[PDB]
Amino acid sequence: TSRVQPIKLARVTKVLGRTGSQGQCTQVRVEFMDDTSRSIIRNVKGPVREGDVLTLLESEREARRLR
Amino acid sequence: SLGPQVAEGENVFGVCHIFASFNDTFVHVTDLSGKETICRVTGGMKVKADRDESSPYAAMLAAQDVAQRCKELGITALHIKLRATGGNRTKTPGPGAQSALRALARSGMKIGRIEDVTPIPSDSTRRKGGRRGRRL
Amino acid sequence: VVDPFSKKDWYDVKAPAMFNIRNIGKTLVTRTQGTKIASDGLKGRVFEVSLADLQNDEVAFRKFKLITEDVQGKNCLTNFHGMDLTRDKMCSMVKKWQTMIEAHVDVKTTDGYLLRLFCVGFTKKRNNQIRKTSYAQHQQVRQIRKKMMEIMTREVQTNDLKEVVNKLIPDSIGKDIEKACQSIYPLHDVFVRKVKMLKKPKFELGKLMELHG
Amino acid sequence: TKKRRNNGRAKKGRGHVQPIRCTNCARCVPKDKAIKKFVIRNIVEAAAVRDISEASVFDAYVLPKLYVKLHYCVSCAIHSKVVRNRSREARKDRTPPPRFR
Amino acid sequence: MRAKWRKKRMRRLKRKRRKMRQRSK
RNA sequence: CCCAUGAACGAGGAAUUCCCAGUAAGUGCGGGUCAUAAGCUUGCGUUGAUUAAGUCCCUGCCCUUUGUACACACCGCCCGU
RNA sequence: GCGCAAGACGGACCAGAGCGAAAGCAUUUGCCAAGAAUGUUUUCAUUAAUCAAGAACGAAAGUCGGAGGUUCGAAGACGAUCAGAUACCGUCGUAGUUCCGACCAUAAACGAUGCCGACCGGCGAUGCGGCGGCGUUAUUCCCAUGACCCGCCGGGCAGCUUCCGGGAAACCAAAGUCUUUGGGUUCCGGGGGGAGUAUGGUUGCAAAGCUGAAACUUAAAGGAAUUUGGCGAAGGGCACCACC
Ligand SMILES: [Zn+2]
Repeated sequence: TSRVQPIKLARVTKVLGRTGSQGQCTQVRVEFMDDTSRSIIRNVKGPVREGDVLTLLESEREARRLR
Repeated sequence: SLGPQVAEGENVFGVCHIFASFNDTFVHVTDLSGKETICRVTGGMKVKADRDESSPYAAMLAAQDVAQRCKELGITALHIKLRATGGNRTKTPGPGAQSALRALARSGMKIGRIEDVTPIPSDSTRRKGGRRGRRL
Repeated sequence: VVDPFSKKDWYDVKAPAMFNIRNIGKTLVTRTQGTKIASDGLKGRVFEVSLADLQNDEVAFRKFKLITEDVQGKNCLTNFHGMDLTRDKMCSMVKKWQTMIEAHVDVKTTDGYLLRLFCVGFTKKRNNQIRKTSYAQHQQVRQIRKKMMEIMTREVQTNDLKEVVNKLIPDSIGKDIEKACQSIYPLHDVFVRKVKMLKKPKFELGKLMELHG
Repeated sequence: TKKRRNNGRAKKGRGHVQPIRCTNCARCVPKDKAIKKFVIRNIVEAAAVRDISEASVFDAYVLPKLYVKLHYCVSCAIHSKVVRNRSREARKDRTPPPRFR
Repeated sequence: MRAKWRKKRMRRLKRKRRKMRQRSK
């Protein structure tokens, strides 16, 4: 990497299905606060409501399946 | 050893030839002529396992080694000539090619044109195997 | 034991004058070690470059070849050797439910440069066409191929290399073929697929020096 | 008994077709009988396209695709789960399944 | 036992007995 | 019951058991066994949480489709020297 | 990376599209010869699809004589796998795979369904030829040509549906018009093994094709299809005595 990325914070807008082999992760749709034009799909471990916000070290990589 | 250009604004261009079979991978880097190579490392040179010669881990190791060698030489931009085994057999590239190209890009080296240089035939000779072929 | 990049030179290559950007890249070769001469091992090097890295803003998937034949010091001056196409574009235009037409012509310029003009052609379905097949008869394909051969032997025989190389840079021969063949069967994807060098004359330094200005 | 109205092929008035070779196996399956695959995909897949975008000397460069045609023997087409088995009434569907994804 | 190798064995037996008859005279 | 005697044991390898709210767990008290008698079992009561509102990856079970030369039902049938 | 030489093959365009009596047929161009279908207010006028004797063609493999042997590859050699491999798997490799001529005439040569002719539902498409008609295009005006669109006709490879009808059922616009049996005409089968075997003839350089029984033995061998069964087949659902 060798790239310094400032921390960007993002807000959930819709909950989706749960990925993972044991049903431990959750695919979810989350949108940013600084620029609400683009929305990203991320994998989150833990119980997630609709309405709260998230903390992201990166804002680039896409979510995927269990592996 | 070094190059006569300025190292502030502009960058130099070479080509990296990436062979990707199903049991080996190559990261071969030559000049823009394609004749004068500078450094060639293969995925079988970094792991002590004959079955693990074609993998993203060996591809990342070979890509980091050739990126370090090119940084000591001073080659700062590359064009990818990606190819599979080609020929009469299969044409799908190996699984380590994407990770090798990703690890070459992650070292801080510029990436230009990307094209597929698989030597596809019009119609080649008879392939390996019988009429029933290879079965198990 | 010793590293083999200490007795290595560095050279810069140049493109001929029909293009916009003269500087295209760099190469390197070893020093003159005894009977071997570094200029002798610098001749047989084909430079395979793209058109969009050679012009300012034009078609990117067209490609050209450059062969080195001029060196005097810290400079290599090339010439046209072949025009190719990217495989992704060629595989993108090829699709089902259409007729592919291919014509190859052997033709010579005014000077001793023997070319081989490969070309392709792909049919187009109309905007109100309800059918799916959209093929053509074999004699229609023969008439289209004859028209393509006489067009690409018309435009190379009359002129020299310096005009047809400048003509190959934009879509001119393809647009002429597409405009002429609208009456036989309307086809849209016509491009010169490959140009191959066949014969080259005795080497002359004056024409090569006047190539670059 | 006769399972299908045709014989798993597209030969009606020919009697002979040119044989092809499988990609995984080397079976000399006839061309009209084999399962033919035409897939399109990028040169590097979506796990690295952002890193490729932030490593280029160009601006908003479009990643090229890769084109390849695959010929599958039917044993290889079922073992690799390209095509599955169906019921008696569900076999009379020449249309492909819908491609939602 | 399918018919191909049964036919092959009958062919080999017939060839052996025909060779024995033709070389016995 | 009283006084002496004061070992192993420093939170435990591979492997494995049980459990979503007054729950697990730390504690005590009743009943059975009982002539003397509970480290067992069944009940009662006190204090009282961490995590989860999902999945078919592992361990099993159920169902649909397909194939069958099996119907003593694969521990089945059956080819040859 | 640059060129050189040899042999093989014509991918993507390639389709339930075309041609041919059947095997079979896919780079461009030229030469020779043939043919289905469409069109005809031309011509001969019964000259006919049916066929034992006889005759041509006939996938691959197999034999014989010439230069070639790229790839692949029977037999053979080697190394793993396995209780056991002169099997599956991998590395080499002779004869063949490639050409010209001389042979054999056997395939799941299969639409596992002879050929001609008449009749019997609908619909949507595709290939050829002909015909009719608003509109767009080869840039703007007018005609013919090609392209697209809307139909009709004739032949052909094919597709969807059914209480026409048939069949034992799978299924069939033919496998229908059949006890309410009869349009014409070649080959061919009488339970299952023995057995496509022995002998005789015939054909062939060889390998081997064609015709082809009997003695004896058995009460079964077979075709279609429904329910549990069982998969080293696929797809789902549930469970803190399964998991996170
Ligand atoms: Zn296969």
